[PDB]
Amino acid sequence: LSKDGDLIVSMRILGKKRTKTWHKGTLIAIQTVGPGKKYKVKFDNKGKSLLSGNHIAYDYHPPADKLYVGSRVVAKYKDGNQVWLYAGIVAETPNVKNKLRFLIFFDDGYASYVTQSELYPICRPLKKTWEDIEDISCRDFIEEYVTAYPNRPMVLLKSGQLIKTEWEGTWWKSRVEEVDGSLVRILFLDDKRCEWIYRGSTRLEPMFSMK
Amino acid sequence: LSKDGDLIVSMRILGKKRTKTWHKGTLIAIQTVGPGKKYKVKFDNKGKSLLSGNHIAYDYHPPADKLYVGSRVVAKYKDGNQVWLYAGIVAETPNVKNKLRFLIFFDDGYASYVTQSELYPICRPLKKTWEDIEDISCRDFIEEYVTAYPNRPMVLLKSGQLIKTEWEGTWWKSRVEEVDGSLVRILFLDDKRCEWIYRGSTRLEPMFSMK
Ligand SMILES: CN1C[C@H](Nc2nc3cc[nH]c3c(=O)n2C)C[C@H](c2ccccc2)C1
Ligand SMILES: CN1C[C@H](Nc2nc3cc[nH]c3c(=O)n2C)C[C@H](c2ccccc2)C1
Repeated sequence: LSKDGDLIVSMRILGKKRTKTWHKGTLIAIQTVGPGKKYKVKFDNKGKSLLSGNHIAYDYHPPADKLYVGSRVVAKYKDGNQVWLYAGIVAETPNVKNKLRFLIFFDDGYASYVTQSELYPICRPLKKTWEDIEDISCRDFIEEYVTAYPNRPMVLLKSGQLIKTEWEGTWWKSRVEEVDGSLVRILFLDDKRCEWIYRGSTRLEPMFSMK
Repeated sequence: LSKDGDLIVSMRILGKKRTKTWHKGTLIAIQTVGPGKKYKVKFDNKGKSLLSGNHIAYDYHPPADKLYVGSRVVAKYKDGNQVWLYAGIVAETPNVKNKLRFLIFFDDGYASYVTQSELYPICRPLKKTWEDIEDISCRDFIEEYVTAYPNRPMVLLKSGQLIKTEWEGTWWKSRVEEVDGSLVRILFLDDKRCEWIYRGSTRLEPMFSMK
């Protein structure tokens, strides 16, 4: 083979490394594997991988109209000075409440608002898009979320409010610093760490109790 | 069965999640699979996994006089405020030149110096400790390094030195800001990012060019 749909050897493409971050390279071969095909990527950053269609993504930003709740995407994550690419699911499309942004639920349970220009469409997602989410607890939340979807139980929080927030099986004293749409920035008082958290997460005590 | 050496059911343990970070939990079972045992971990946070012995670690910091170049460990990784647990290989043990710290080569190719109180020992490492490193470029680097060991080819670098440093397939104009033992802090100029890098890495042009 040399083409499969719009996947064509020598094209630029994004590929998921075994580390779970995604990296730019070139599609150097396509390979038939039984019923379907696999896609061989040579990474700009030196390695090579033979990948299924749901572990590559196009090197362009999608049009924010083909994005729906449940869409499989790769999104930029800004860990301070570095920027990484990581997979997730579109949880919210742009609107007035979220200030015309996309809410992304990443495959490791993190959540963040991003713009169309920080997103890449996965080439061949699965029919049920959450089924290649490796972490089972995250996969299950996504499946419940997308299935209930328009239903989205959240907790009302106000800046300064004192609550307990879960982290690593412990409940910690914390304070609400800020609310941005469906997220809340939480300050943990013991170690002064901050963390953005979906307002429907049971890690927030008022959400834990409501349930 | 409920015992295997000092792996005993109801003990506290660290287990490796499918996201590649490690989390505290409880050993709730031991299961025979093929020729060996797997270990069922219920995580403090949420979730359960049936893990092989090299994907669990003890809850305590190891006796410094038990750690060697090649030891398979879990180390604390500090993103400023956040702390994660991530698997790696001891590349150096404490000495005068490294300010009595352990140098850790993590499984995703990062390197940092840590103290004994930031380490946890993997319960059942492979005979060749690198053989469960998933990223093949990192694996091959660590095999060569551990196999070559007291041989430690590095480049010498001075504060202020201008060099090219690789990042994602591109060589960027950069500067040596700091030397700390076997690591150097590089300032990428085009976009101002700082990054710690092992002085034996071929991402440093002088090393890439060493012959
Ligand atoms: C998306 N994902 C975000 C992770 N960061 C994060 N995950 C959770 C989950 C709950 N809370 C937090 C939280 O606060 N943070 C900061 C870091 C991760 C990463 C993987 C590999 C290389 C660099 C980065 C990428
Ligand atoms: C050890 N590993 C380090 C990664 N960070 C990193 N890796 C490389 C590789 C070359 N250069 C850098 C570099 O500069 N950084 C900052 C982040 C990663 C992580 C995974 C999941 C959740 C939070 C964190 C842990």
